[PDB]
Amino acid sequence: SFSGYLKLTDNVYIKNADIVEEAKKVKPTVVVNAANVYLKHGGGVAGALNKATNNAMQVESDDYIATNGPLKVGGSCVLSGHNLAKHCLHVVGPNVNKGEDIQLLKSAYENFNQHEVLLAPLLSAGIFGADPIHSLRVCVDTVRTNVYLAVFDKNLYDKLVSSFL
Ligand SMILES: CNCc1cnn(-c2ccccc2)c1
Repeated sequence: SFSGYLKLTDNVYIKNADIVEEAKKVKPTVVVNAANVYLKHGGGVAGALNKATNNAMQVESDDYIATNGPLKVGGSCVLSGHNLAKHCLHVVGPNVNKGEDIQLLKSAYENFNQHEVLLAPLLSAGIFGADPIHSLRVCVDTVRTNVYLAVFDKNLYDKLVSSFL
């Protein structure tokens, strides 16, 4: 199972790790992708996860969008985890850089409650432009299922742990 995580709460764990490497090692039931509404996995966590699947994640995602249309900001869909996990839960956090409502971050994290255990990044962090300290706070106050957070950046990981209330 998951190893080397620091326990933050009864159900939230955190590790300084590359979520792609973490997923390839653990092969969790669910890996969360930091998706956009179009499932266009160009960069950040999404680009990295998609590149690890040899673009199979993007091919599957394009078929999903062709059939269903875009997701909502704050919404999600379950697709294959390919070589990374049994499933990938594509979750759309608000992208502050595109002027999206930060209040939708709680709705985005609520998607995690449909899965007993997940490997995930901090939603809306990184290239999505939100404050990762705020994202972790919303995560701990919203997710009730077991969430293993992978934080790529060591300096950000240290700041998140050291400032965690
Ligand atoms: C083998 N490394 C793949 C890779 C590239 N980028 N990231 C990454 C970036 C931001 C957030 C999480 C992960 C992982």
